[PDB]
Amino acid sequence: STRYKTELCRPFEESGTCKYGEKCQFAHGFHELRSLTRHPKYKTELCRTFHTIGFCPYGPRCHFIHNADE
RNA sequence: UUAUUUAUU
Ligand SMILES: [Zn+2]
Ligand SMILES: [Zn+2]
Repeated sequence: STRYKTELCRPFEESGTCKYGEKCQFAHGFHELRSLTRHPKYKTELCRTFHTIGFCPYGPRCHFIHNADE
């Protein structure tokens, strides 16, 4: 998968252990975080779901603008 | 509208 180790392994960051071990598809260290190939218009238009429901099921992985302030 | 994204041995 192109998403391999593109996101932190949350169970490893929370408890320091992971049942997937060296085969875990998520990052156990920031040294393993790779670069995501994203659409050239990534976050250039307002996310309809976040600007309508106040939330978005894609979370920080959404390809559209949620809040313009960090 | 670019209308999208892996919780996985
Ligand atoms: Zn893990
Ligand atoms: Zn969104």
